[PDB]
Amino acid sequence: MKCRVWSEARVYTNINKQRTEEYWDYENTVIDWSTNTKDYEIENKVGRSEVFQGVKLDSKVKIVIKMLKKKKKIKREIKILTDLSNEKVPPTTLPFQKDQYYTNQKEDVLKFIRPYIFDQPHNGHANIIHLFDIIKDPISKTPALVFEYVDNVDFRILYPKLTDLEIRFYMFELLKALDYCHSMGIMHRDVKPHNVMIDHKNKKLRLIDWGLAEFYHVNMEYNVRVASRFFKGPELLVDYRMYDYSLDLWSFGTMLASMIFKREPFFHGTSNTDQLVKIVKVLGTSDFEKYLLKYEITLPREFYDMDQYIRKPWHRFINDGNKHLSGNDEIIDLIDNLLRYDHQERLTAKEAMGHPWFAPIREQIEK
Ligand SMILES: Nc1nc2c(ncn2[C@@H]2O[C@H](COP(=O)(O)OP(=O)(O)NP(=O)(O)O)[C@@H](O)[C@H]2O)c(=O)[nH]1
Ligand SMILES: [Mg+2]
Repeated sequence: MKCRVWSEARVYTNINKQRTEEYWDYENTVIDWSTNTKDYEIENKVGRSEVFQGVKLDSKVKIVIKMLKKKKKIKREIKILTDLSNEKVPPTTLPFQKDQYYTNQKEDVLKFIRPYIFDQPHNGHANIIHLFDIIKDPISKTPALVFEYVDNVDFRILYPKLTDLEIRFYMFELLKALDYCHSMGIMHRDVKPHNVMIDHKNKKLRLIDWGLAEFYHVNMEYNVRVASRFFKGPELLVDYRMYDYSLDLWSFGTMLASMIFKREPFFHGTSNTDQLVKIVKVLGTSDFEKYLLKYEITLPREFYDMDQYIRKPWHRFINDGNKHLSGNDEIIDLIDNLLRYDHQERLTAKEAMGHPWFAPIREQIEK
């Protein structure tokens, strides 16, 4: 055990004690690869694995084919995708039970319970991309995953078009997706715009790319070489291995800050080490030191001691180009409560969905 001070998820702590090996033991599965002799026609490349849009030959429905180049990780991705899509009664559709939600009973962790929370059933399960098939090329034998197709527009093209209310709408959809996967005992670990497909005309959002996702097990020390540099939480950068779902809320917050302040990426590190320095230059060294002390973290071998930086208030990122998005107190408070060094302090997905910034979206739900 690397960690000196141990940490547990504030919410959804015991999902993978509630659920058994049949649910989370991906090592002990055997993949039934289906040779693609007649099922899927590959058309054009949509991104990059290498990812193609194709067609189901029977129904003529568009699908996505993700060509894989990592055997254990493939089994994990498949188990996660199937666990998420196959759950008959998603937990997030049932009536809210606060005592089954706030499951970590440290006194110091209960102070982070917010006075607001979204306490209603929701359809976040429907925002998880669906895996349709597991195939091999009939000639090359290369393995691939077949998915639901989304008519996406790249975030760099789409996001500048979105109004304040539209950003609120889609970020609420993303939180619903994260609340669902967390309720299922899964951390996405690579939340970023490239992994969020949006079909704007249909107001459709799907969280994709579950290849870094992992099952949350209490006091497990995880690999910190996950996420993507610009969205990596401080826990990854300082090698605090006993992290949880709250990693995804950091990534969410970074994505949100980028959208609201029109600064992409928001924390633009030139290296792994510099990524942390870029975060500290905003959140400040004082709270950084308090965080290292709380968990008794020693920085990884690449790091000199952190220099002293005074916190940069969020309002300093406001300009005439972004004030239509950043010029209210609610968004600043939301961002501030997501981008915290201490993962325990961050809003959970339900708490974030309850935040005042989402009031206009919540008011339109009931029909
Ligand atoms: N139009 C469209 N594009 C898609 C769809 N699914 C994936 N893509 C494109 O293909 C890219 C890569 O898919 P992804 O599953 O993230 O593959 P990955 O290799 O695991 N990427 P990462 O480096 O983030 O781990 C996406 O960023 C996206 O641009 C889709 O349903 N529709
Ligand atoms: Mg991706």
